[PDB]
Amino acid sequence: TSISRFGVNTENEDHLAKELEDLNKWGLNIFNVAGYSHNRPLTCIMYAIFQERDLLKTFRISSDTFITYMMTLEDHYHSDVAYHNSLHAADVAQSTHVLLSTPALDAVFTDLEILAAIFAAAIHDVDHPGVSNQFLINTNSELALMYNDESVLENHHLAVGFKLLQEEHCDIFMNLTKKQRQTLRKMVIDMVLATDMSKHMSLLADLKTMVETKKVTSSGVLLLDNYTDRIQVLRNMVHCADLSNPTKSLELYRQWTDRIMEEFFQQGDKERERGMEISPMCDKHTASVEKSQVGFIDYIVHPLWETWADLVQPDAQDILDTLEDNRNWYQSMIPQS
Ligand SMILES: COc1ccc(C2=NN(C3CCCCCC3)C(=O)[C@@H]3CC=CC[C@H]23)cc1OCCCCOc1ccc(-c2nnn[nH]2)cc1
Ligand SMILES: [Mg+2]
Ligand SMILES: [Zn+2]
Repeated sequence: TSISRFGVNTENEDHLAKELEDLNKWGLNIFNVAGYSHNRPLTCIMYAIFQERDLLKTFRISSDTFITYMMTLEDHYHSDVAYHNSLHAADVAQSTHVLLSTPALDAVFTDLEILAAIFAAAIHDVDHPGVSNQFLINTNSELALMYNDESVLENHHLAVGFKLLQEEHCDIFMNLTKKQRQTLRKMVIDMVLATDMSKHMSLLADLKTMVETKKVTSSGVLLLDNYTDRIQVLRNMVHCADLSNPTKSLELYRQWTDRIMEEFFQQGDKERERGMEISPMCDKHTASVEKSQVGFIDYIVHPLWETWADLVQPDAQDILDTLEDNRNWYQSMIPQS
């Protein structure tokens, strides 16, 4: 049916399989995957990642249950949102899947930790409406009321994602022990909340101390003795994945840039209509896309990736090199005097 081969029904089994040959690579093209999955990249990639990692066997999750949860999860991403839709979530899950296999980390995490990070990635933007926390707070929106102006979206994402486990044949965690569930749940909450950019400076600071204190085994594998160190590395890992667009090949990055700006400008138009001040970045009449990308990189993406790369030295060199090449491409495109 192919639904068993890929988790989704598509006449393009062959093309889809070709794209998935790069499941374990940074250079996977999730846009193509969306094309050949009848626009269900999340269900598809998660299915592929779960097969590659043996996680349905390990946690005793029937494909029925898995595919039903993922399709529901995917339907709760909004297709009319330009950036924060299932494709982005798919990208992040797949990117996290790759980061987990970094040779300096590959031995380090339990399957339950691997499960949690990848599930977190999948859920981390579900039911995103295409506007920032701040817009939500300033418009006295229902979600901001529900969450007291604090990580309003990131809280909602977790809620929706855990809530969907209760639908008919959707409980993918049924056959974990109660203790496994509790641990997984804590780890997921921590990772998804860490995706709020208001924590970025705080994760980075912590990541930096992991680097200043890094111990390695005789084989070269990072040594992370306790839960706190482990969850610190994973929460940063999921954050890196979330901020990975500029480390991908230029072709992929430019599309991510188009989409994020499309989403910002949609927000800016809603701000204009309501007579509010237009948030920075969100005014189509005045943004420099190119300079913005370079700032993004100079102040947020590169520092974070430079520190990740120190942690896993040299296992992220190629990612760092690509980011630098992409930075200089965006630089060269800035209009001059
Ligand atoms: C493909 O391009 C993106 C991808 C993602 C984003 C995001 N952005 N952000 C925020 C948005 C507020 C303003 C900038 C901070 C990042 C989210 O919260 C989003 C939700 C979660 C994770 C990242 C997402 C933004 C992307 O580019 C848009 C351009 C970003 C510009 O950023 C700058 C950063 C600092 C400087 C600066 N200059 N001097 N000192 N500091 C100048 C510019
Ligand atoms: Mg988010
Ligand atoms: Zn995200």
